[PDB]
Amino acid sequence: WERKEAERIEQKLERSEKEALESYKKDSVEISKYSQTRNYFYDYQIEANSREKEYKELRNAISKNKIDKPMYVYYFESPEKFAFNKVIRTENQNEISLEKFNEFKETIQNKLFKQDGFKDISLYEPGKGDEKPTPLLMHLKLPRNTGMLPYTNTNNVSTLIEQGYSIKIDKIVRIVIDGKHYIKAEASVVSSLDFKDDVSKGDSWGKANYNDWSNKLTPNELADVNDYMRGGYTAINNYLISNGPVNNPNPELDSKITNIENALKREPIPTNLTVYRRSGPQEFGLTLTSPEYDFNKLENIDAFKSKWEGQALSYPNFISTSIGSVNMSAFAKRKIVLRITIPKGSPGAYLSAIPGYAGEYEVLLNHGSKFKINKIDSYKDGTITKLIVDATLIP
Amino acid sequence: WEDEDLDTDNDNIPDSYERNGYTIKDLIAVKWEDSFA
Amino acid sequence: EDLDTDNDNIPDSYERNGYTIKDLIAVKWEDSFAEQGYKKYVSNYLESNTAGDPYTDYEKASGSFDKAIKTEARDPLVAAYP
Amino acid sequence: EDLDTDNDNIPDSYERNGYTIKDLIAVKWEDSFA
Amino acid sequence: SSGQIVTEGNSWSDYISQIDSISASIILDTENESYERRVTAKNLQDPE
Amino acid sequence: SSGQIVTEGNSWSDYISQIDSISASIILDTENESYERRVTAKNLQDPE
Amino acid sequence: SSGQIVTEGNSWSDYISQIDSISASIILDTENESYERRVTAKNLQDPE
Ligand SMILES: [Ca+2]
Ligand SMILES: [Ca+2]
Ligand SMILES: [Ca+2]
Ligand SMILES: [Ca+2]
Repeated sequence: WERKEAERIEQKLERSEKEALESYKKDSVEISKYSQTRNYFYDYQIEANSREKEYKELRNAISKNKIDKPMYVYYFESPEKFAFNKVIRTENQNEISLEKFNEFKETIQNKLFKQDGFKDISLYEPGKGDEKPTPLLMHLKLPRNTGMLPYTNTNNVSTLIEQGYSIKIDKIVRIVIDGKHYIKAEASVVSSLDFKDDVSKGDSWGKANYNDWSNKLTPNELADVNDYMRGGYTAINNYLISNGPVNNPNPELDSKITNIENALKREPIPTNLTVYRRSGPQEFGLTLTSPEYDFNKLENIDAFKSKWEGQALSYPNFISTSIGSVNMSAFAKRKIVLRITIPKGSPGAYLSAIPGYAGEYEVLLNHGSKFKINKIDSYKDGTITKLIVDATLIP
Repeated sequence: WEDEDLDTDNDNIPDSYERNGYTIKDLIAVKWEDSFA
Repeated sequence: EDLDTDNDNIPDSYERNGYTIKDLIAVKWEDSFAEQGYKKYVSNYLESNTAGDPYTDYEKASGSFDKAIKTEARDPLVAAYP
Repeated sequence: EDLDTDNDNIPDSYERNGYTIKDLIAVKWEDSFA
Repeated sequence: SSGQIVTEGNSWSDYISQIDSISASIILDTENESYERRVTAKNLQDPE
Repeated sequence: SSGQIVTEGNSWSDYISQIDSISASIILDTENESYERRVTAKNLQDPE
Repeated sequence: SSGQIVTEGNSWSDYISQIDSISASIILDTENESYERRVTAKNLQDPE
């Protein structure tokens, strides 16, 4: 019956997705890698990539079919995807010690990890005749109305999905499969709003959510915020970095800070949202001339992840970020991109709501905001390897 | 090892729970207590 | 060591020298195990099915097959055969 | 709240206390709906 | 996977021998209805 | 959408009861020709 | 895909003609048992 359902669902596909699926059956790894890191380029390459049409039609085919109930999936995942740089056990070893289990449990206590690519999954437990490439097994509960495309292989049937969410691990236990120890993790999907390339859709959402926000502001504070974001945001942030109220207190800027904070506090974000901000080395306590800014050698990336991944963050100033993820000529030289998930109910406002050029879809957050970094990944950008940071805003 | 997070046979019940005693409530195995009877 | 040429989840030296199964994991044989009722097994480290029957060496030694099969067919050198 | 133990698109408290369907979404029961 | 009940391909003969090999049989007769059961029994010659 | 038509396994019997349950039947009987139709009708007892 | 032996669908007739086309046949008669073999022979008209 599963084969018949797969045949039925694949019959109604049109041709373009037909050769897309056929090409996926032989070049899975490269297509998956491209789909993982595709939205961090300029507007030119994304339209100019040789695989953009492939990805578009594959995504459409996947999104054609959706499930009406939550259901479970099973797949093997590398522990490196969950910010674990060590090895649980070798591929020839049979057992995992208590120390490695404890370390892996400690690494994933309270964190959320984002998955952003294609993946082959199974609707049944991995019994005999399957492959066990990693010592980590995932029991993932997919939410309602998510894409799921069953396609018949040469002999068996396999299913492909598109990851667009962030998952958290509840419990991990050690199990035995055919005389080898594995780690089984029960994970749940946490929903969030992400506009990877639909910058138009994100802008429309910002309009629909914050166009009337300005009408809720008292005119004096409204004009205050407008003029400040227009001209003096640089000065305010520069004053805030130096801990101005601590060193040289002055009310001419404390009033500005309070007004901006109250304006942001007036209307909070209603739904979980992801924002992309191109950060600089000066933010991370580095300089452009610093040797660690060269992310081409593996040693620099490894040291940066060792000393920064999994730690916290704190910005005394305000944070300006864009809903879209595509690179711009304004921040072309910045090698670090900050990926931030905004929990529902947190303070923040859409600056671009007001008419005119209010910014690059800018979003403001309250001062003294703190973040937790979960994982760090690197993607190629022309002739240099740039770096991506996943962070979660915390109250 | 020394924790109740072992599922050797992979059947959603911890090893020590099967060894000593358990019951099901809210579709989750819990440790047996005499007051449950 | 930890080499597994035939991918039956039993190390080559274990198959060559002797082993037994406890907690569904193969371990090195020790003479004190016989007093507790354990059996010592040896098998072909280059072949996954030493006896040529449909069950691998690990499945036979661990008793991870049909429970209705006789207990003597649990060692890799005796075929499970009707 | 938002717990769904049996994964049938209806929250636990809704099933316990009473619900109805409008626009294909389960909502809390109110006496005026009758 | 969809949550429907299926009976095709599920055969009791695949489990009859295995159940009989590791169990004891107990029968209660009463006067109007008979009950037959199998209860798992431990093999003391196997340490595992 | 590629112009391919399949009729195997597409049974009309799966829809006859459903169509007859929610429709009204209208027949037009002209000279040497007849027409039978089913038109969907609203249920006023169902607010949804 | 597992270690199981499968025989269904593996027909010798798919290979009989190909084996006969590229081989020489040798028979040893002996006394109480006969042996027939096929040995691959090189074609000297084909440089490849
Ligand atoms: Ca268990
Ligand atoms: Ca071996
Ligand atoms: Ca072997
Ligand atoms: Ca429910």
